[PDB]
Amino acid sequence: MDALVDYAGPAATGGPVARLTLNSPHNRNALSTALVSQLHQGLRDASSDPAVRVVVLAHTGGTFCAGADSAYDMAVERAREMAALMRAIVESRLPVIAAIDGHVRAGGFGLVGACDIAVAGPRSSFALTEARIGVAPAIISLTLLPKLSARAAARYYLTGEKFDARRAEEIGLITMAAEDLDAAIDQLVTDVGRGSPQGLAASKALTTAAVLERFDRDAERLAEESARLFVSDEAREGMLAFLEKRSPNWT
Amino acid sequence: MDALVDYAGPAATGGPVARLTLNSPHNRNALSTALVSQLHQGLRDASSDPAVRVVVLAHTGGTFCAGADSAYDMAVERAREMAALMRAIVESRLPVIAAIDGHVRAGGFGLVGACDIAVAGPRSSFALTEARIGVAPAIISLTLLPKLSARAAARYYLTGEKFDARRAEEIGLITMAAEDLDAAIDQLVTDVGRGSPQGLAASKALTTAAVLERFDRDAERLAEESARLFVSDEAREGMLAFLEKRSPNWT
Amino acid sequence: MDALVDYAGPAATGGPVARLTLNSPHNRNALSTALVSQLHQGLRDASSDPAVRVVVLAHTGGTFCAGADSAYDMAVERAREMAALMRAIVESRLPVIAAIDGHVRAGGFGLVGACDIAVAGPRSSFALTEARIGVAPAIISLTLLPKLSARAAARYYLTGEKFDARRAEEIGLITMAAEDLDAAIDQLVTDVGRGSPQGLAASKALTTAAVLERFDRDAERLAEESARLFVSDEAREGMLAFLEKRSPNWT
Repeated sequence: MDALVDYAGPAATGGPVARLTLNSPHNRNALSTALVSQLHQGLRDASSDPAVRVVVLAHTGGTFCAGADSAYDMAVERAREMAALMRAIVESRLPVIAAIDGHVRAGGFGLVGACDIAVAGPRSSFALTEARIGVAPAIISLTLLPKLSARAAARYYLTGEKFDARRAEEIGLITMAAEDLDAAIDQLVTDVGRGSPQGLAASKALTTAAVLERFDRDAERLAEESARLFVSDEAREGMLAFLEKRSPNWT
Repeated sequence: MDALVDYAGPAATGGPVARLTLNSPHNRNALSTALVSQLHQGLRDASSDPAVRVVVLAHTGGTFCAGADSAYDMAVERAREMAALMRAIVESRLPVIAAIDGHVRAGGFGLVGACDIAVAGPRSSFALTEARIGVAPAIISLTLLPKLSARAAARYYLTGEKFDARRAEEIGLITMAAEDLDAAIDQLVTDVGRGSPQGLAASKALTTAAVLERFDRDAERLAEESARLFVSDEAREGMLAFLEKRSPNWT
Repeated sequence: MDALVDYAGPAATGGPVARLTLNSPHNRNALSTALVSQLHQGLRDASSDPAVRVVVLAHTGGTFCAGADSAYDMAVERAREMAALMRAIVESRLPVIAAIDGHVRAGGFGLVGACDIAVAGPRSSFALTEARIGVAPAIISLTLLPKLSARAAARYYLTGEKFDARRAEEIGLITMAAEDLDAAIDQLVTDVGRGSPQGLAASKALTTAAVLERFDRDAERLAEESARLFVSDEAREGMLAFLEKRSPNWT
């Protein structure tokens, strides 16, 4: 297996499928510049092969993805880079299926939201704790707000509560909870692979049109907001309190 | 009972209700030119009678509706005709309730989506197999995408899986699953009939405004897409493989 | 406790929370001019105090709120006043949580819809009987249509059926049903209060942007519709039939 993203095509998978595996154990599969570039190239390699009709986005280790790896300039570019990665997944001719069995935090939510189908197993957990450190889930709203129920987005954005796979299915964050992740993915890949390349591309595009319109309207405004919050006084205190394990001064 | 659509008014139903029954057994209640014209006239006859406050859309046989009955010109007009029928149901002063106890495929989904309320019994089944024959659910998206959960539309458009009445209720395709269809319809008709003609028309229009805006933006573009897919190379192979019972060449 | 709205701040609540209690027992907590003015002032007093990070909207008695307390001019202004109260809740820097254990009717639905989070206990009931008296749920659509499932809005607007807390959670009208209301509110207030003032305000605004756009487009048109229906012939007969306990003449 390669690092930081491994590619396995039809000759290794035994089907009309490419598997892209996140494999960066040193930082719990964080969204570094190198990992992001390697995901763009992997998606391109899959689309270029006429034998591929579907992609699986998988991971090694106990965490699926825990988020990001003057200060204003670096923060605004990090946000734009997250939007461009999500947009590449949404624009693809190929259906993309997430295979989750581990923790999901921060920017990781944006990957889960961008996939067409998502399945999670019994080790999985989810929490939106942005407000507790002085910020907000701005950029990831591009794929979360079209898919979560209204009442669930408002609850979990404001409470920061941790929840499981069953709750994630109920609210629209994932497609299905499964005790046997491998068996569920194998069945979904079999059924999607029955579709023609033209039929799958056109059927996907019907479901993504409204999502791409939201990116056109809101991506730049949300990137600027993300950066303003990152360099603020309350964000500095929030992160400092976390690293020292004390409570923040507003409490 | 008349063919291809039967009309029963208040003097036969014993209430402030008209029943329109699909009755074309030779082709499993397919959407022929004649059946479509007779549904338009039935909806007009119901609205014209001041004693009618609600319509039930019912069927004979084991199938509710299984879809459609140079080649480009015929295909584009078939798609526009489907949009106009759905739009007539959505624009009516009258609440329209579907009574389903049988199979639903292709264009049949568009009728179910257009109704204000829908109930399905224990013989019912649903499957979106468009991609498996080289096409997409384009025109029917006008009423499916405003009502299905986001995760469910993406799953079932891409997998082609068959599902039951209970699953259809969970995802927003129908209002309720019922073991006794006749008892559930009788109760719903009693409760809707308590409303005044003006109150029911204004209450319905609040819920249909966003749907009619989508028709204004997207109906023509979707009709042109439907026709392009119908006359394509992959669509020809898809239908030929089905009729011979062999697998299509992309597998 | 004060009438018609009581205010309790951090020194009385023992936390970073203000409680606003509806306390107008003579008319079952109806939306009078005085009660509405006192709610605006209470929301302002909470936002002005830097120690407050969340608001609870509570009630005395067995009813949460049962709705409204020449004729055209009075009706159009009543509708605009309802929209402005809902908009004040939606625009606030503070998360607002409803605590319901009683009946909800008419304009009361608009308060429940405007809150960010809503919890209801075992005495609660809900019914949209507008069509039965010749009118429609026009103004309250501003907060109900963004949060209810499509199939549920269409069903309950047209049937007038009564339903409970469990059903209200299923359809998106509330966040959660609870047997012990006080215990559930205490836990939610604890978790929200962990967030910073800036983080909570920015996280809320992401979820309210689409709602405020709907107010901009539709509030005035909906206020004019409300007033036209109020002074109509069918509305006069509907209310007269109710007060005499007879059936209306359209049945």
